[PDB]
Amino acid sequence: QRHSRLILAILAGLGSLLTAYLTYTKLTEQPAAFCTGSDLVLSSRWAEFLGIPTAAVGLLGFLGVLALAVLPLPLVKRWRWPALFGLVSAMTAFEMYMLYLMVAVLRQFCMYCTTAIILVAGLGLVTVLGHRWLDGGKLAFSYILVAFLTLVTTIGVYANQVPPPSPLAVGLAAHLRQIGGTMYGAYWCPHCQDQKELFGAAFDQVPYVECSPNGPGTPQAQECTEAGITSYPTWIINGRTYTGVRSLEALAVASGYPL
Ligand SMILES: [Hg+2]
Ligand SMILES: [Hg+2]
Repeated sequence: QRHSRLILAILAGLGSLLTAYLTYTKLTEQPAAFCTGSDLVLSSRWAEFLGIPTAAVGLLGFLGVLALAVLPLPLVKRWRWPALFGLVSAMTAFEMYMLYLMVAVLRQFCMYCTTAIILVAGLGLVTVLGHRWLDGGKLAFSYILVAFLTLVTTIGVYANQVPPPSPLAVGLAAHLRQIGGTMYGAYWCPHCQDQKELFGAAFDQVPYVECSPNGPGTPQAQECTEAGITSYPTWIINGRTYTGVRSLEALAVASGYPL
């Protein structure tokens, strides 16, 4: 109701728990190549960061705030209320990029993902509202520092996630072009993107049939059903149908390209 850091502690609970959940989800997942048709944006790319699940990155942060909201008072007097600023600010930086992706690049809504953000959104709004240097503008800057320092790392670490496209990719793309080799799949599907990852620069050459232009759970485009496509990144290469992400390695086998 008024001036209370316990309100942080609570929101850190919910943050922690939800975050712990999706961690246990991605960790227990039974992996797949096709994605015929819990959530898709949730097990997109990005959801895995630096080794650990992004949920886990979320975890470290969320219980990291919980502890500081609760651990005080000797051992760390001066340091806890700003350390509690630096972590929440850094979470806000990360929230914004996730939110960005969600809205802008993935274009799909994820209700676990929105929750997490709303939670952090709140984690700031409360953390903002302490006595806070008789309201200094040192925040304004301090925030802009930490926010921006994070968005160079986060955006950095995500762009360094995708590996430099294989040497094979260039030829295998322009070959599949020749021998009619076609990839049927949905733009939304994490794996139709997974396959598109492996080719990279080269993918612009690869014969691609988009199957579901208008989102998930809406009629699959006509070209696809006529070729009997039932899952999402299937390959029709010379009468033979490969149902699932294949390596550049294995597509070169299936397509006659000498590896
Ligand atoms: Hg060829
Ligand atoms: Hg695709």
